[PDB]
Amino acid sequence: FSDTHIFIIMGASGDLAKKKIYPTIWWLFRDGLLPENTFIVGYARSRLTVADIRKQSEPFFKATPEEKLKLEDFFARNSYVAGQYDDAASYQRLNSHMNALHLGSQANRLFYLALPPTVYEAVTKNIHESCMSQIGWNRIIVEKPFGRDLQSSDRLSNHISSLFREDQIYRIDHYLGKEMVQNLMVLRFANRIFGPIWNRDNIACVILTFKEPFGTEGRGGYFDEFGIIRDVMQNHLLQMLCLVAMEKPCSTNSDDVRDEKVKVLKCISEVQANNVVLGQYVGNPDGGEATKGYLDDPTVPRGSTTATFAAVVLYVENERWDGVPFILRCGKALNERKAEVRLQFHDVAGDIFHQQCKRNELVIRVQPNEAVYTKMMTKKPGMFFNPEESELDLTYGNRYKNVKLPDAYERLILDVFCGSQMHFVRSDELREAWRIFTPLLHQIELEKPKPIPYIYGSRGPTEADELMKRVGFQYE
Amino acid sequence: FSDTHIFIIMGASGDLAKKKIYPTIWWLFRDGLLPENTFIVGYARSRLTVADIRKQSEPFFKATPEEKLKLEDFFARNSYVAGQYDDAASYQRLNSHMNALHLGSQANRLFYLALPPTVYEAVTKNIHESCMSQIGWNRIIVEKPFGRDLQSSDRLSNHISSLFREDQIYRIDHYLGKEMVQNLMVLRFANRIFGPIWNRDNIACVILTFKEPFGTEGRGGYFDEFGIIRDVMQNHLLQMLCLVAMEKPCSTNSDDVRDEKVKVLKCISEVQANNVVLGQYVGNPDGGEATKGYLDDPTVPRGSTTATFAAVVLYVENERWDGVPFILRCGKALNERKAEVRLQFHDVAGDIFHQQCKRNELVIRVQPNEAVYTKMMTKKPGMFFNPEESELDLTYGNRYKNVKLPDAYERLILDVFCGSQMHFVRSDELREAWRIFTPLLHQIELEKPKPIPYIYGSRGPTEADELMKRVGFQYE
Amino acid sequence: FSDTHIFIIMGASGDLAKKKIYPTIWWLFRDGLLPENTFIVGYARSRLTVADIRKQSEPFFKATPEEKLKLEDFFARNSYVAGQYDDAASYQRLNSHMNALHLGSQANRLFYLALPPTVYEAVTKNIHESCMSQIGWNRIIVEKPFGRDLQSSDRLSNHISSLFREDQIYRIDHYLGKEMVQNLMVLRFANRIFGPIWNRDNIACVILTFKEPFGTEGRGGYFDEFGIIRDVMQNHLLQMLCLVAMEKPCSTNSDDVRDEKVKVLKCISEVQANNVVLGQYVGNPDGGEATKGYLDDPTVPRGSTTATFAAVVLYVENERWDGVPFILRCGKALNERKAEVRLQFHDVAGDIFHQQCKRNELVIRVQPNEAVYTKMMTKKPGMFFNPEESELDLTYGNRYKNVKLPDAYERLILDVFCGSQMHFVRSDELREAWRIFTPLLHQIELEKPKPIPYIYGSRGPTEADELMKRVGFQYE
Amino acid sequence: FSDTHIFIIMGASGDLAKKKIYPTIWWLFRDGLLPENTFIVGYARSRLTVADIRKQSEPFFKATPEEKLKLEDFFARNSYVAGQYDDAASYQRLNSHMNALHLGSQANRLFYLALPPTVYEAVTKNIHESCMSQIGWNRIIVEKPFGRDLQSSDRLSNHISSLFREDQIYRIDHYLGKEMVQNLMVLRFANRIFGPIWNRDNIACVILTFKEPFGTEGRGGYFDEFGIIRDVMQNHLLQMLCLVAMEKPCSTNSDDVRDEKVKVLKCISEVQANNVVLGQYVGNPDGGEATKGYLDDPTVPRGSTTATFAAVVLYVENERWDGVPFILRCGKALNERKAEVRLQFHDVAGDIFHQQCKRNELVIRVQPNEAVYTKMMTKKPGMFFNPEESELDLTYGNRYKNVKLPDAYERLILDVFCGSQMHFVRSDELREAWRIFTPLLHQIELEKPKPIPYIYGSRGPTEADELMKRVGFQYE
Ligand SMILES: O=P(O)(O)OC[C@H]1O[C@@H](O)[C@H](O)[C@@H](O)[C@@H]1O
Ligand SMILES: O=P(O)(O)OC[C@H]1O[C@@H](O)[C@H](O)[C@@H](O)[C@@H]1O
Ligand SMILES: O=P(O)(O)OC[C@H]1O[C@@H](O)[C@H](O)[C@@H](O)[C@@H]1O
Ligand SMILES: O=P(O)(O)OC[C@H]1O[C@@H](O)[C@H](O)[C@@H](O)[C@@H]1O
Repeated sequence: FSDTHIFIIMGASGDLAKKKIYPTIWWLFRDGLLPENTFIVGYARSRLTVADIRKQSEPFFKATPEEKLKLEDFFARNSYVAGQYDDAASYQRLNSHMNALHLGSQANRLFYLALPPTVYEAVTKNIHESCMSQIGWNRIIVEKPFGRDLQSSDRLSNHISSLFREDQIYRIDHYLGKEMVQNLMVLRFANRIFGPIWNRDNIACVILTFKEPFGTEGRGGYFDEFGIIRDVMQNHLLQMLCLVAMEKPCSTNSDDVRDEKVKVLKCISEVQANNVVLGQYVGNPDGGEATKGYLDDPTVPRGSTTATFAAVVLYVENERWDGVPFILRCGKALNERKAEVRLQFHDVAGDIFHQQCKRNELVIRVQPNEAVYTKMMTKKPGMFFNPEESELDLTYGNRYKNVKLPDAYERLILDVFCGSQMHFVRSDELREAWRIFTPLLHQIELEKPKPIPYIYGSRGPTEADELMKRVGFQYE
Repeated sequence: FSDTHIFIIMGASGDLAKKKIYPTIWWLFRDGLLPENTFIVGYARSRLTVADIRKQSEPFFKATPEEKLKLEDFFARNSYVAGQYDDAASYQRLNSHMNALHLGSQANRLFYLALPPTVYEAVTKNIHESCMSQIGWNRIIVEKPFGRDLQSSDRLSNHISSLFREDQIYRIDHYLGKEMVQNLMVLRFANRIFGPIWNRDNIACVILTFKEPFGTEGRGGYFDEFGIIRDVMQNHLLQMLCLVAMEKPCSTNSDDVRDEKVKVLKCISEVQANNVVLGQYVGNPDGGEATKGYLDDPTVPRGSTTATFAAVVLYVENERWDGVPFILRCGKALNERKAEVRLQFHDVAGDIFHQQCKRNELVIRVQPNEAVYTKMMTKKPGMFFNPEESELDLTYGNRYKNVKLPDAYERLILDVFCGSQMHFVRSDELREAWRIFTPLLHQIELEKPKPIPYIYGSRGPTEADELMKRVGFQYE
Repeated sequence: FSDTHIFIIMGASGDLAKKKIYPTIWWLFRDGLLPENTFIVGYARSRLTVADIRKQSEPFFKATPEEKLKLEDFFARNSYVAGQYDDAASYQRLNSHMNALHLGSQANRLFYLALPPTVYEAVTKNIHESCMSQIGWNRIIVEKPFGRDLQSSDRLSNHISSLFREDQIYRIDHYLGKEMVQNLMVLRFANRIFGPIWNRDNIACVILTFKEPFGTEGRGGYFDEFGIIRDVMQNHLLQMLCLVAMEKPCSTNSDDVRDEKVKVLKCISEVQANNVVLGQYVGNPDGGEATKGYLDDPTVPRGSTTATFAAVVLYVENERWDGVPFILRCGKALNERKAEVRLQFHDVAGDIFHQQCKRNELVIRVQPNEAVYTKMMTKKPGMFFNPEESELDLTYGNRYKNVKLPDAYERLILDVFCGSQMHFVRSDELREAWRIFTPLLHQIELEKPKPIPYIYGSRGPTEADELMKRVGFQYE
Repeated sequence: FSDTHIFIIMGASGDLAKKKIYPTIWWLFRDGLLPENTFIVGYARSRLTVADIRKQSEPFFKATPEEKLKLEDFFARNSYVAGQYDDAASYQRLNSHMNALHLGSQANRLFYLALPPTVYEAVTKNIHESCMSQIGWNRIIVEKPFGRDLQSSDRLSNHISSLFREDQIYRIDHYLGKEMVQNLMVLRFANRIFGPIWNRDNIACVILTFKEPFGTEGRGGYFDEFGIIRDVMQNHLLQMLCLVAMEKPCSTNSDDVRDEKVKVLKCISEVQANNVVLGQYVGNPDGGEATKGYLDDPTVPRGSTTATFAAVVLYVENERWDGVPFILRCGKALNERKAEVRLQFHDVAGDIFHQQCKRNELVIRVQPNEAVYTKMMTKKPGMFFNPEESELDLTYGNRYKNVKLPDAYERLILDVFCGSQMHFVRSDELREAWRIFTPLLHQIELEKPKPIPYIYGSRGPTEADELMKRVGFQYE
């Protein structure tokens, strides 16, 4: 941490760069979390200056008047380099610009690819070919999409593998940076009270939920090509499945943890359409932005088939999980914002309360209002002896009010400086993900089934509820 | 419940009768919980009138101005009968007074013995000999002490057994009427989340705690004869042990439940002095009432040996519990009021967090501020990955604010009308209790060891803490 | 054991007395297992002599020439007393005959009732009224049938309860005296390897089997009144259910054990006809004694409905067993002699051998050729990797060859001298047994359904197999 | 399997080649287990002919007169090639000799390295450089030793990794080819009866035993350089530890299985000398070959320190195993031949048999007389109620008599043709093995402690027994 570090924002000119990456690296700098000797270098097609990037990005910093001195130090340690994405000369200028930086030939190089997936191969080759420290380490941060299926992801993933070792590749699933998501492991493996119950003997099912109350909101053109499954299920929701299901690792080292995650996936068969319900939101007449359907987006092809809601049931066919359905439910334009892990436990054996009991559930609400609670039965207070539902809760907000939770990107980026791959997608992890959904996704493309309509603002298709019931979920 | 009931307060003239029993039966009447056709009959040595009892007791009723009509109906359904406790004629007048009551020869008779233990034999014989309904049922409510040891309790208990069947005898441990105490069963057998963990594989120990911040406060003369163990441990604390430890019964019928309780006790060997630490409170110089010791009570014999604090460790030598110490800790003049069940779970197997973990605990606070919470580990919020202690809680007060909790005596008495023995001490239950402590208690009487002093307002003798540590409790 | 004991064979003149009881008490005497000072007194209607009883019974003794001295000592310690069963004078002579015996007024009195059930009340009253030692203890041995249903059994059982305390009543189920039957407890509670698996998580079902290859063989007249259920299922098979299912007791004391047995039963609902298949054997044309059906017995009413085969499924609705069917299968004139406990375990979770696995079973063969074995899977020996069925066995015969196993009656009678009720039916035990089958038995009497025919020498009705399959047994 | 295969015995001239490899490949050929179109090619320094190799090896074949036709076909499909081990020309002749073989350029090439470890690098390079099929697959079989410690093994292992992919490298631990050793997985994962008990809650320890009744018997010169640990413990015994301890894999694919094995090892800390007892055999005066010690070998350096017996205790620090000692006991010149896995289960909770119980054990005897049995408690047969030790056994010999068990090398070699790496040591597997023992082995070399003497024919040092006792083994 006494070494010089260079943080290279590739695609500096872009919106992600201006709205998220620059301010994220400001907040780590601001808070004194980065190495002392850190430089930021933007690179993009445009011919820009640090001055111009500051105008673009400084609105987004949430900067105060007492950070004026820090803000200027920060911009002092910024520079820019105009260049093209497959132009070997451009990378030459970039590499010697970096070398000209205080101890640049020594410095650890960190490349954030804030760019569309179409330039990834170009960029990763050029970086490898001409921008790599000879002394320092070189890490590369990459966002999704990682291919569109197993075949496309493999093409990309072999390219990069040919160029970089796994310990230089940091693929991002930003859910891996959320407070409650990271906390899953601690909940499970720090506590004895959650050990003996975490298996097929006690859990009737697991429900992994992703919901947003807004639709595609203008930009449904980008979405139409991807779909809800690819956008949210194959990545975020399955990451959570993995943390929920993984065996306990020997250590917290990055690859012991990821070995367990990938082991979970290897245990899961390809999804059969039989277990999938799809949905597409239509407008709501009885309601501004909610009045339009998915299709009333001008950016979305007429008569499109793309699903904005998917409910899918998976199985982890191993000793601990066999037969226990994992229900993955996701969609946009729904009744709420929520991201949630919910385990529904089995009924109690030998009931002595004449069926009045309700299944216990452990609930880890990821957002909003981060909390982890158990729904359980207690004797109805007062002059009664009938049990009733209640819950023991750890609601972050009451318990920890003062504390401010860092943003996923703040956490993750810091891990790249610190070298922790634990919270980043590995290549095997990545391909197991693709082989689980790939047959279904080709099917869909091939058979192009009409999603089930769902009115904007509802909980999604009734048929999704019907499915969950069929594999042994219980609504109460 | 359409039958006439007579509630006979034996010892009506006494303080318990005036401070607790009369007002308790008022509150059940007030709230419309008793049978419509209920009569209250006081019986005591004094020559009194309903008028006099009303003057004595009505202060204690918490009566309002809108209950004026109910208060008069209540006193209308009262009467008194002056009589002596071993005088056959007195019981004759009482029995025909009862007969003269609307359907008195039919009426179900309920006898509350609000009397010292010295008259129990006299009274129960006379009642049986001359006061028993021929048509209705006859139940008898009895409070402690039930003997002073196995031998004395057996003498009393054979007397009453000769006279009444078990289903006519309602022995009271008022702890059995507390909200959280009753709730133990529902916590355990309604929930799956507390099933798999409730055994020797997961629990390192159980701590059953009884504490009061006041001393004997003048009346240490009555206490000196009994001692903390007999006063609190042999009854209340062991009742809780039983509810904590009992196997799940087939049904909630009174005798299935009590079969399980008595089964637990049969599994417990006699306490050896080796596992007992005793204590006697001395005054605190640095503090009104706290300035005096136990011995500075004028009502307490000079140089007494009686213990006001006892810590004892027991074992339930069966499949589920073998080796798991149950720590019973009790005493007066301590740092707080608390009654509490605390299970301390074992460490987690295969720790991956470098010893930073702390043992989980499940805590059912009986009083004050009734609650049930789990102490567990959560990932330290914010930019950390180190677990820290936290808890999920169900605090009655936040969750159920509006609800008012009935008093133990309100609950129990109602059960006597309804005929539920589930919450009353059975004779076998009673004698198993005595055989567990009887050898120790005779020892004490015989060897009269000097209790360990403890300053008023402290947590009790350090040596108690030393003991708990020795059998595998962990302070953190 | 230095006291005088008198063993009173009531019904000495009868066949059971001559074929079993006399020789049984000879073998205990022969082997030096009885108290030194033991007398045998026969009592029956006939006017007999010790000489006559010796002629009747000595054939059955299996006596050798070196036991000549023991045989004469034995008959020396015999006497007889002619008397009637409800004649107060007869019991007077019997009681003073006993008194005239060396220390007879002191001697412990043991009454074996080798008599039909119709005289039980008469006999037990007279014994109590006039034959009871004032100094020694008095025990009474009683065989089935104990009533024909709950109501009749209660009448008998209240009679005897009025007269004798439970610790004087020794009701017999001779299955309780079989080597493998007694061994159940040791198998279960001595071994750790059979603890964790003994519950609803691992056992798919339990099959308790009773079979005989012979029919009623002439005496089907006595049987017609009783039926297979009453004859074998309500007693023997359910005793085995109890030993299989009971929780572990605290100690091996007689009443801790029996408390657990009766606890199991209390947990079982009344059998519904829905779970019962009945059978009656018809003759086999293709085969001496096997050529006749049940009905071709001259002693059996024409067109009788009595079942010689019953398959019934029961549930023990508690924490450990809930949902696990206990299949009780019994019948006469079947393919073999066998008495057997067979637990069929569930499939393994997360199968890695492509369905080639078979459910494990633990098997305790009670008779013939006493053994306890596990059927399990082993890698097919040789150049293979496919698992196949095999078994680990403890076959008594190979392992213990020299040892001769005492007869049930030898064991039990000795327990009556030693005072061990552990292996005898208690009154609560008895009535729980009756309430489980009583509704079904009245039904049958009322609706008189035609049993399903089954050819002599077969395994019984196909429909029985169909039932077992329906509640989750698997034939492989 | 319709392809041509070439089996290249490198070091054909050697004793292993003549005594084991040639006859092994004969027996697979003889039994029709190899591909139809198989050629055998010997290569060694000597200038030999097929004729000469046949003279050398045919004694060892166990050939009959009816295999005369098969024996000639076999030798017809043999050839030889004289060559040196680092001579590029020699490999050129070998590669074109192979090409000249019916479809040789197509044929799958199988290289058995029947050679000392000193030529491994030379040979594997030359093979890679010039002998590799362009069409067929090329596999290489390699025996131990694989380095002498982590550093030496890494040098070798990086060499070969540079040249060949893991799926071309077949490292041998011949224990992996033994019937009972392979059967471990089936025992564990095919059966439910061994699932719930296979963890730290039920197992007090595991004892992995290797013993031989003969010493080094002349060739103690080769041994002196290696030692018992390196010779037997680091490989065979730890392989068995792995099969005993591994989590259940998702599938039986080679790398799922090996992932679990290597996962076990990663969970094991480096052995501390504190847990090691070492031994060296001295002669026995009271006994031919047993009269000499290790040191009385002329081939062994005077005053050597090498251990012929090692007892070591290891821990697998994970959820399933934490705290359960794995006792590895091995040595030569001992009281017997035995290779054995023995699990000793914990005592039963809540003993009701007054300490008469003994710990249960599951025993898988690998050799001699292959068997798997459980030692357990049964009620002492006859007129007793005291439990005693007994066992349920599956003894191969009684149960499977006719069947002949193939030799480890027969099994393994066949797997190389079939392409199953499941039973071969992987590189990670290999290095985890080395890091566990490497610190201890350097210590020993450095501190050269004097092993504890042990008389030839005994069970080894008393101190080994003392150790086992200290970590919670119980001798009974
Ligand atoms: O819940 P978050 O943090 O806002 O992230 C959800 C978003 O994550 C992105 O990965 C998806 O592409 C978006 O479709 C989705 O809306
Ligand atoms: O906690 P509670 O409800 O006030 O009861 C505690 C009291 O209960 C009584 O049984 C004891 O005799 C008292 O000594 C004790 O103080
Ligand atoms: O199997 P055992 O020991 O011979 O006993 C079976 C007999 O036991 C008796 O109880 C039954 O009345 C008979 O019907 C039955 O045949
Ligand atoms: O038990 P097995 O099959 O004969 O193998 C034991 C031999 O295996 C070899 O690996 C060891 O080098 C020898 O020292 C050992 O004797």
